[PDB]
Amino acid sequence: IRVFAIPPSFASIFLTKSTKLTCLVTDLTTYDSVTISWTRQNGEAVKTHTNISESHPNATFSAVGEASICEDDWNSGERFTCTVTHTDLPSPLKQTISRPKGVALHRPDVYLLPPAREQLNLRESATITCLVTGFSPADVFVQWMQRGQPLSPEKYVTSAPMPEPQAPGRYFAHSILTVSEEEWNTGETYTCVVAHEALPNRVTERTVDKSTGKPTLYNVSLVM
Amino acid sequence: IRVFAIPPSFASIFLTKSTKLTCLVTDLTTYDSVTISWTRQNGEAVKTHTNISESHPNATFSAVGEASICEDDWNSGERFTCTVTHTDLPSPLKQTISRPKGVALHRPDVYLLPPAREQLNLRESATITCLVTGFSPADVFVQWMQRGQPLSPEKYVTSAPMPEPQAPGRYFAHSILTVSEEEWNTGETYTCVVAHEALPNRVTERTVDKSTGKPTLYNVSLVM
Amino acid sequence: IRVFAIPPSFASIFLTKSTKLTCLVTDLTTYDSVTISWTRQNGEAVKTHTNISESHPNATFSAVGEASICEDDWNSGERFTCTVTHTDLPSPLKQTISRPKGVALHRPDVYLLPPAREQLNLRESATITCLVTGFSPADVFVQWMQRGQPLSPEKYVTSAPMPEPQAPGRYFAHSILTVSEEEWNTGETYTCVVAHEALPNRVTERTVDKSTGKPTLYNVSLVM
Amino acid sequence: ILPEVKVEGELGGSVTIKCPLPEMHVRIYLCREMAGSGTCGTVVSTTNFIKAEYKGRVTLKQYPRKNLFLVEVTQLTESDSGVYACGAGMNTDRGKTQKVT
Amino acid sequence: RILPEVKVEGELGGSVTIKCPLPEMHVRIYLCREMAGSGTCGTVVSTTNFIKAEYKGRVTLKQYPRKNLFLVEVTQLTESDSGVYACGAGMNTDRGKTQKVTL
Ligand SMILES: CC(=O)N[C@@H]1[C@@H](O)[C@H](O)[C@@H](CO)O[C@H]1O
Ligand SMILES: *[C@@H]1O[C@H](CO)[C@@H](O)[C@H](O)[C@H]1NC(C)=O
Ligand SMILES: *[C@@H]1O[C@H](CO)[C@@H](O)[C@H](O)[C@H]1NC(C)=O
Repeated sequence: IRVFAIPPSFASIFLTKSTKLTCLVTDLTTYDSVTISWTRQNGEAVKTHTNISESHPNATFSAVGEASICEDDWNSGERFTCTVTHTDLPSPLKQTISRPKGVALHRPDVYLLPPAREQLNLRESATITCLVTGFSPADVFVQWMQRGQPLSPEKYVTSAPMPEPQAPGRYFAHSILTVSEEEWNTGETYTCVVAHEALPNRVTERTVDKSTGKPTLYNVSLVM
Repeated sequence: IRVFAIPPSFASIFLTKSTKLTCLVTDLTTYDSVTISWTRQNGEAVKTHTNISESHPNATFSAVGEASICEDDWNSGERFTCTVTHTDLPSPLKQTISRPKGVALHRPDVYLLPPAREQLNLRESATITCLVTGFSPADVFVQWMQRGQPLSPEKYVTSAPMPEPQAPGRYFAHSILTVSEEEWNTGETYTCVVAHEALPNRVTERTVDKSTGKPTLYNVSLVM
Repeated sequence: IRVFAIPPSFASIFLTKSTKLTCLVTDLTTYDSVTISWTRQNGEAVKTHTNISESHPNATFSAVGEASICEDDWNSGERFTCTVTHTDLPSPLKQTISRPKGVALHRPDVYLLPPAREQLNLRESATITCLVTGFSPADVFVQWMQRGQPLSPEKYVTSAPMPEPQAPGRYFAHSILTVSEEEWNTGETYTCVVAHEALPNRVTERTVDKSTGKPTLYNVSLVM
Repeated sequence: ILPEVKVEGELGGSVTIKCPLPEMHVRIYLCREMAGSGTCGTVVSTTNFIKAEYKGRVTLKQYPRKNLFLVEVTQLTESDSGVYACGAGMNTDRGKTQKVT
Repeated sequence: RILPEVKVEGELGGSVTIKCPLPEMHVRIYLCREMAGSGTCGTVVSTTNFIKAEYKGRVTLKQYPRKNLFLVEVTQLTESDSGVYACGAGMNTDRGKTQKVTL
């Protein structure tokens, strides 16, 4: 008899270019007339849901509620009221959702580590690992592009941000891309794209290939 | 006899991080009562010209039509009507702008050309070039950066777009950032960051170093 | 009815070596023998008409005439007074124009930057860029001279001069020539020819090919 | 893989070659190897480049459902059957996928 | 450098089965595929759950501990100019190859 609400994540803001607000119904009976009201904190109702979902087999009845505003309107710290009233949940619903001001703001450092030589010696799939250090807002969107076009999200597996031990406020996250060994040995792009608020252009890139790790093996001098 | 409008550019959109719906009429009369109604195509007049300038018909509107709309579909999406009644106009001059939609979206191709050898030999200065060729809708926004620090716009100046010869629709642009030769001879990242609508996630940078052409595997030197 | 004065440009006085004062009339329809009267300051320069057309798409074509004087006369700085007499205009008149004097002369510095390695990697086309800096009668005429003589003007594109970042008076321009990769790869010299006032004898030539970057003394080749 | 599919031959005939289209929206091209340079040279690409010798005589076509990039040489002025190469990516030389003499 | 050449000529309809020797020291195995002039055999299948893209779905592995053999079967076996399909054990792939196999 409780309906959760989710504030949008910066990943979704970058992905869809537009801020979206959602309430998900949970633990209700199966019904059809469930309706949801999305309003701003000032009281003016924003555009409400469209094409609400159907019931849930696991008795956790779920419905779709959508509120669409730009990135700036959500950036304005606009609290929204989420109201649900129907027979299944007779009590009126009210929700308070915000974005935690007072946070720190550091630029993430993105280091792109090539696979270990042991991985290549297996001649099996090798893991490249964008390691994204010290970013305080703890909301980052790591992505991978090969040949200029992003790869499928199934191929790589970025982790959830965790605090960095040396500095409390800062965090870190790692993204692993498992790609074929033959693909790695043939000079590839393999770029890692990190999207974060503290970044100047809000998006940064790094590139690694077989050539980056190759050191200068010959120092020819030509004394004369 | 129409109300000129200055649509925000993707350069203005990216630098400002917001849209500034503007119908300050280049070439009109501003005697008095020149109301700008920043109406939407649905007839909802949202925020109109707030902070509008003075009543001066210097063969143009001194008074502004500028506002602050919301980008996402509030720059793109639909169109925005500006209905201007004058103190001498029974029929208010009206105009809607859909940010000239309908163009062909191409991704820019960015090449960083390092300073010429003769320029380095003169040792007076050096000019790094950021050639941006192949774009579709012609409105790119180029900035330079150094180790993640956005360089001041004073020391780099970028040409406006101009019809590529081989490809009719595509455009090209030059952003040259002029350093110091003693800055170039020591390693400095000097990244070029291009913000364009058609790029993957609208941004892509490419850096150049004094050691960017040198073959890596062998450090040939001449001792005399 | 509308009087226009088009002064000779340095490009014209370079290409034809004969300066060509231009005056034009607009807002009038083409009756017959369309022209603009011609005089110099002393009135001796009475010349003949050219560019006869029946009518504009709106049947109000601008009458065209031309006059010729010695090339050094325009650079002399004296005012030249061309009359304006045509059958359509109600009352003849005269206008005077001259080269704007008192304008610092700085020698152009010309550099040729070969296409980036990535552009050659695409193996589609390659842009050789002629960068002209530090010139300020705000005029430059750049053309491309390969294999002895002149390439078609469609191939190269020269940007309008744009005021430099550091040096206030001194400007710059860029002229890109787009040629297929195989000629570059082959070896082909492409000259760039900056005709300008502040130049010692008005013309400067520069040459770049595939072998300019390579060092001549040492030749280190890595073999597998 | 060297499935040179077409050594077809006519002064005015048209040869159509099917080409592997990976679909990750990468630039896909028809390339031609040159003996003197030793490096393959682009003749057709998703980027609108048409080689000097083949101006207007070659066309490209896309089928995502069939995953086919067809290259059509409509007038074979019987110039040298080259060892042509399908490839993808922004590196023409090393990005080749298949050969098609 | 033992060199069985199975040479199953079924082409599209063939289903090649090759039995390579097996140490039985619980070490991982692999079926190398000498990659086009690299020299580094790429693994088609192994004790590790990796199967190549090209040989996916059709390549299967079966064990014979008592017979000291590992049987790799390419069921579909659709033509792909088969080079030395070495089978070998060990964490290292190119060095650990034992039996070459030509198809
Ligand atoms: C002349 C030359 O190229 N040799 C250098 C030398 O200057 C340097 O001190 C040392 C270690 O960096 O060995 C070589 O790399
Ligand atoms: C070789 O390496 C040294 C290391 O300090 C460096 O100073 C030198 O510039 C290098 N040689 C060249 C030609 O750059
Ligand atoms: C210079 O080096 C290149 C590297 O491949 C080589 O091909 C060329 O022959 C060398 N020049 C001379 C004159 O041998």
